[PDB]
Amino acid sequence: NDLERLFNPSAIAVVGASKDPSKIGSQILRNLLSYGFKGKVYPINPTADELMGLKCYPKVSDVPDKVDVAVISVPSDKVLGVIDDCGKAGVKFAVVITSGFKEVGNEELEEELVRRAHSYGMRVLGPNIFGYLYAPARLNATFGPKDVLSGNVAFISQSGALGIALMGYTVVENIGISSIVSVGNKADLDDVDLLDFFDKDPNTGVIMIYLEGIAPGRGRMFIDVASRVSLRKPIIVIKAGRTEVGARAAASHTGSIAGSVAIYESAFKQSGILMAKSVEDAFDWTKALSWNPIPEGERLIVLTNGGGAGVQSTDTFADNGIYLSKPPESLIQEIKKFVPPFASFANPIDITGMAPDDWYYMGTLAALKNPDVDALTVLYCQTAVTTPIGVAKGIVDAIKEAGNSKPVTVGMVGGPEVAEAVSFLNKQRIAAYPTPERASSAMSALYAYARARSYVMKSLAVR
Amino acid sequence: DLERLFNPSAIAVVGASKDPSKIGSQILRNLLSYGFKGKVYPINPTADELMGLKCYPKVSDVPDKVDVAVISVPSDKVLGVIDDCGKAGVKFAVVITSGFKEVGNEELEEELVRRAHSYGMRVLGPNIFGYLYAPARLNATFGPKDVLSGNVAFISQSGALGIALMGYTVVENIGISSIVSVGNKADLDDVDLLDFFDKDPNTGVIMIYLEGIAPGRGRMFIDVASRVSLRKPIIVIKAGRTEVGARAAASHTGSIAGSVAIYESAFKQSGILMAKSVEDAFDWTKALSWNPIPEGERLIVLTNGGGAGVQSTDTFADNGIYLSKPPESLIQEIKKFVPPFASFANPIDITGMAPDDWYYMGTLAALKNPDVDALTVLYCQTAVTTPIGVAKGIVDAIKEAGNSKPVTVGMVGGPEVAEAVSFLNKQRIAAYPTPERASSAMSALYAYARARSYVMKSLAV
Amino acid sequence: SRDLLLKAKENGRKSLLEHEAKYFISSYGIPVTNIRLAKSEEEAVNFSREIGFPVVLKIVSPQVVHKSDVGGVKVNLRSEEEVRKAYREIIENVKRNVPNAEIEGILVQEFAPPGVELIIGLLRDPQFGPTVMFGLGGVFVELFRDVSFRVAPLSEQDAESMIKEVKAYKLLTGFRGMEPVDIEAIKDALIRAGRIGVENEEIAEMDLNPVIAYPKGIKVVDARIILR
Amino acid sequence: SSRDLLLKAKENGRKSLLEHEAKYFISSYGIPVTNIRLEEAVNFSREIGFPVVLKIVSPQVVHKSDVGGVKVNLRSEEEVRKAYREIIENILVQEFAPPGVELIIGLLRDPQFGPTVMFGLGGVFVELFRDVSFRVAPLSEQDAESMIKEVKAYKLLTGFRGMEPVDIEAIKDALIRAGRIGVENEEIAEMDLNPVIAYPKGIKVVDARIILR
Ligand SMILES: CC(C)(COP(=O)(O)OP(=O)(O)OC[C@H]1O[C@@H](n2cnc3c(N)ncnc32)[C@H](O)[C@@H]1OP(=O)(O)O)[C@@H](O)C(=O)NCCC(=O)NCCS
Ligand SMILES: CC(C)(COP(=O)(O)OP(=O)(O)OC[C@H]1O[C@@H](n2cnc3c(N)ncnc32)[C@H](O)[C@@H]1OP(=O)(O)O)[C@@H](O)C(=O)NCCC(=O)NCCS
Ligand SMILES: Nc1ncnc2c1ncn2[C@@H]1O[C@H](COP(=O)(O)OP(=O)(O)CP(=O)(O)O)[C@@H](O)[C@H]1O
Ligand SMILES: Nc1ncnc2c1ncn2[C@@H]1O[C@H](COP(=O)(O)OP(=O)(O)CP(=O)(O)O)[C@@H](O)[C@H]1O
Ligand SMILES: [Mg+2]
Ligand SMILES: [Mg+2]
Ligand SMILES: [Mg+2]
Ligand SMILES: [Mg+2]
Ligand SMILES: [Mg+2]
Repeated sequence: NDLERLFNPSAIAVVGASKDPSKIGSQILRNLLSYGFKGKVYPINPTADELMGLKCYPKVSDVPDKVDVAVISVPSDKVLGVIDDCGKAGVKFAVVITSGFKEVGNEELEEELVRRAHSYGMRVLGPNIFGYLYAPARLNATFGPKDVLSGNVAFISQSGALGIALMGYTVVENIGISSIVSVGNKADLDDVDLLDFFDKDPNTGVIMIYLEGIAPGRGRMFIDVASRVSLRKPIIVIKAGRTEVGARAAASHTGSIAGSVAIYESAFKQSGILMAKSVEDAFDWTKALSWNPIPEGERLIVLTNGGGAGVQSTDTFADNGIYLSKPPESLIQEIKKFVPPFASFANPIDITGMAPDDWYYMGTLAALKNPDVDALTVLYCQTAVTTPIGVAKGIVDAIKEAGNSKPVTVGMVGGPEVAEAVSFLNKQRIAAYPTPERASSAMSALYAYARARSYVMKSLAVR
Repeated sequence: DLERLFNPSAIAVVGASKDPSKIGSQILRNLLSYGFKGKVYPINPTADELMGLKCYPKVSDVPDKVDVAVISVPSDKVLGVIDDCGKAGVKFAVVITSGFKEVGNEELEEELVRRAHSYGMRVLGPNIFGYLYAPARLNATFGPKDVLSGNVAFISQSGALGIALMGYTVVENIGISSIVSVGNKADLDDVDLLDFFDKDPNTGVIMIYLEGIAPGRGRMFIDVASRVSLRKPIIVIKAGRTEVGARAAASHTGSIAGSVAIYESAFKQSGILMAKSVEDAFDWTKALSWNPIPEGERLIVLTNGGGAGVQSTDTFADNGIYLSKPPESLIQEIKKFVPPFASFANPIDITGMAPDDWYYMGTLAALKNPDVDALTVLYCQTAVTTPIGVAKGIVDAIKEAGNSKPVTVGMVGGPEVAEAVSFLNKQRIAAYPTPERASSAMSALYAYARARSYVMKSLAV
Repeated sequence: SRDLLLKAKENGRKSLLEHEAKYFISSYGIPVTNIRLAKSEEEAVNFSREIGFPVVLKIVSPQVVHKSDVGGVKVNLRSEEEVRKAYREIIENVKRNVPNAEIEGILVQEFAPPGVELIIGLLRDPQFGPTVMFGLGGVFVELFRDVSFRVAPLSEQDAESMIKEVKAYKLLTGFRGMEPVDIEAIKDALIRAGRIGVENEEIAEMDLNPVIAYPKGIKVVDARIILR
Repeated sequence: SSRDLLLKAKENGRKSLLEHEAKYFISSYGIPVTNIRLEEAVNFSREIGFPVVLKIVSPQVVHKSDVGGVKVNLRSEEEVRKAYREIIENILVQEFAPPGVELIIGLLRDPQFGPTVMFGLGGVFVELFRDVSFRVAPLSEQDAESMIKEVKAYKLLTGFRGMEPVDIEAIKDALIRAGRIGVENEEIAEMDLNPVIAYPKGIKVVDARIILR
């Protein structure tokens, strides 16, 4: 159904808040206020009459207001009591922070929790989650970091410890977040439901999911939804547990060689999903997918001042099934107006090590404006002839003057000054990386997504 | 013997100028800046003084036996300088100059080597950015002024990428013993340099960016690299991994065999670790530089988060490493402070509420347990903890231990974690911002252990 | 008959006999080597002529997992007399090698000339449900494990792409000057296999192994259907 | 000296060795080969033992099987005599190799490393699976042992489907000796031992191909 009021509630109740700040409920309440929630926040605590300068009630039903969401941070023994109260209060969503359910064995209690919640016509997020965040609503209902950079990335984590850590890690890697959602035990609401919402959310342009696994009988629906979504918005999945047990020894060859890992990979392929083997890859690709349109064709140009970096790039592209073709003659001529005759035009276009900053501007600009160029990867190796920041501003200026939107990724290699330059570029929403391989991998992600989308389109082709 | 090359008493810089922007002048400034103790003799036709040093017009006019001459003059003038250095008795000519075989001029390069050999002197390059040797406070390049001191020797066939990476070592906290640019490889090549670094006690690790080797040199390369590998790990970044179109030969062997597949096999026989990326090369180098090799497969992973532990396990499996059950002694030793719902399947999950102290105790317990050969420590930033607190705990635990077991660290989180990782790396503890990279680093240690085993067997009498 | 799965389940059966599996597969439009179940030497001869020579004979016992090992299989029988020889030889072979073994009957089936051996599988996953598998079949299936998977029902794209992705795909486009095999027949078989999965909830695993692919059309040589 | 086969071939402008010459030359290095001899056919057939195989030896031997110039599994004098005359319209006798694990052992000249040995499952589907391994000669026992364990099909050699495991040591010895041939003989450009049947005890080179330069 609809989750609009979960991410954009008028009123939220933090059950479990305390005078004691060290308590998780209190951490959530502090984040809620610090992050700047515009709606009403109702601390709920038996004895406390006031918390964080807010009128604290002992029960949700005692609240003189239509509560949309209840964040629950009480012991597992007391969760059911609170679920009943939220029910009669007409709450729509219960965000159960609490642990000690299916993950620890008590699945009996978990199914009971869901049944009661459903009885009152209200959904359950979790349990065993660190909460969720929604930037467009200035909503931080987690006990993670106070803040994140604003952007169009939605991140859904099945893992809590890693989920919360990664929440902070997005800041370091300059990834702009629209939403953070912990799904934990996936008792009721899951990735399918959240995918539906993010499909419609105009604030979200990329979705990243840390997935340990899905519930039985839910896979077909996962594919049906994810494929639809994939046509408009890229979905990156970090599949946790992708190492087969091996040798099933079943009553058939199919039973014996077929493994859940290989089936998940196929399901992801059919859904137009990109599968990442590592957090670094996931973040590298997310960044490029968030800041670039998909390439319209295969006319990818690599531009480097170093042959060595150019070869690393070519090897990496080839590993991803991307092979560079001869660049268009129009571009070659356009570049030969300032490049020496002993430069290369085999693609990567080697403009030689002695190239000053100015050539990076002209080369990038020529490439981007050229109607026979679909994409551009720019590689730079720090030399004394140049300044990293000079090269960086050249690239940025060229992108502005091009006045178009063609996917660009940048790779820079060097010391502290290059590190500063890469950060500079990333802070301007230009996908830059400290090595040629990572830049080329990011570009490969853009093409991988293009190919994924094409897969889905073909399978949906009206015969 | 290249002892005189890396530890020269006197070095000349031909091509230095009043003009600072010139390459020779950059080299001269780096030589002084880095703190070379030997004699430095700027060579220039007109200049009488450069950088406050008595400048001569020719090497032969220098009142001192010069060991090395760094040459930064145009190609057409190189041969003349070579003859001068010959008459001066110079042992090594480091030719910065370009415009030789790499642009088709095979004739000039061939002649260059011939004359140099006529005087009994070796040639480095041409088409190089120079070389550095930290033990001698020698920076004969026009790259960055400085590098961190350490036991890594980096040899680059590529100039642009070589210089760039030289700067990159600082950012990734890699301690360098030596940087050597080999460029066109006209005379001295990777084989010769490997032979020197084999003996050099200042070098414990060797990293090579390799585009290719000269025909009829591969067997020699394997012979030398295997023997080096017996004691010192060699990492190679092979430029050009993409197989070219299959040849239509007169046999199945000729039709199937490709140069790439043979290069991989040659590296295998040499006990060399092949890196597919610069990033991998630097991560592995760091871990190999700061850790002993594991003596057995008893590898423990210790995490406050199951998610990170799964990412670790997946990465370890991709590298043919599988975690066993941890020793019972360690389990009980740890159970003294962890909650009962913790996991001990390995990765030993000490749960998310683990505070800083538990990382010191868990790490120490593991490292002292005689049935543990290696430890990877994973940490996910939670409000319960401080990354720096955890970092200090790990550092202290290692100090108290015998430092005899390899350790890698993976930390995930915000700016504080970034600072914590830098803190650990600046103490020569291999730390990384993701569990996958920490586990890849550990896998590099095991890969080399297996590589050394391979070589030991193949060379076994 | 389509209801054969039902009858098997009601009889507490966890799997279908080769001939039953083949009837059931054939009723979905997947080509199969014509097969009959003989319960006498005479029925065997009759079925041998009704099928056409050369023929193949297989014992049908629950206590005989690996037939070849006990000499429970006779290949390339060209004449009535040769068939009678084989019929008796198999019976006596089984009694000596495994006396306790009960005999259900003898399977007479058309002989399949050599060709590209493929495997087509069907597995019920807890998450995604009916899933199709494709790849090199034969005896060396598990050795290379050169396979691909797709969740059913399969689009033409799914079936077409899961064929091009396996390394051995080269065999199907003419290898060693060999004539290319019928890929369309394979695609159709894959799609139909998917349908079997979707429509028959009682099927846990299915093995079409080997499936010989020829320049024109294909043939299921042996099938295995595991119930649940 | 076995070198005389190479020299004689070179002076006759021959860029390759005839099957029987290749087999003699390989055998002189200690690699097992199906024994060969050059009415004459039948006599050697009895000297070799049945069953035997006959292949025409013509200047142009492009694809024999296609031309029907080879007769397989000859068990009797009369049956042998059929082929000796019969193939002609379409005197080298060869031992028959019973079925077994088909392997390939190659030797190629790389520009960088020089003599290189190849190994892997042979037969007709060699290049298709391309399941092979390479090692630069000379090969240590470690090199030979490892390049065998590396190929995917290695499982065939350790008993598969109840099949009997093959002689791995024989294969290793053959590989090491192959490497030695490469190092010691500069006039050899390429060499192809295909197929090489591996049995539970020992191995046998069924067909050999030596390309000169
Ligand atoms: C939920 C959890 C955090 C609560 O632990 P806790 O804070 O120590 O719980 P408490 O015993 O203090 O009770 C919660 C507070 O709410 C109050 N409370 C209890 N039941 C209540 C109810 N029905 N209505 C309102 N308030 C209630 C308690 O009085 C207490 O406040 P106090 O200071 O006034 O006494 C804990 O059980 C848990 O699950 N921890 C793991 C967290 C985790 O890892 N989550 C997943 C992230 S990945
Ligand atoms: C070698 C090279 C760097 C020299 O460049 P350059 O400094 O502009 O060349 P110059 O002609 O100005 O000569 C440099 C100085 O040496 C002096 N010089 C010339 N011949 C000399 C000789 N025989 N002895 C001593 N000094 C000599 C020149 O007078 C000049 O000094 P000045 O400024 O006082 O007049 C250049 O030829 C080149 O190849 N550049 C690129 C090389 C490269 O990329 N290397 C690989 C990096 S990976
Ligand atoms: N219709 C047919 N045409 C030709 N050969 C056939 C055949 N049916 C069976 N065979 C041959 O007889 C052998 C024995 O058949 P059988 O079905 O008992 O075992 P198998 O080798 O197929 C493995 P499994 O028993 O698991 O199916 C097959 O391997 C094949 O070589
Ligand atoms: N001695 C022998 N024992 C058993 N089978 C043999 C044999 N000699 C040949 N064969 C079989 O007969 C087939 C045809 O023989 P032949 O050697 O002429 O062709 P081929 O397939 O090897 C082409 P090429 O000789 O160019 O490699 C072989 O592929 C092999 O299967
Ligand atoms: Mg260059
Ligand atoms: Mg002196
Ligand atoms: Mg945990
Ligand atoms: Mg069968
Ligand atoms: Mg042959």
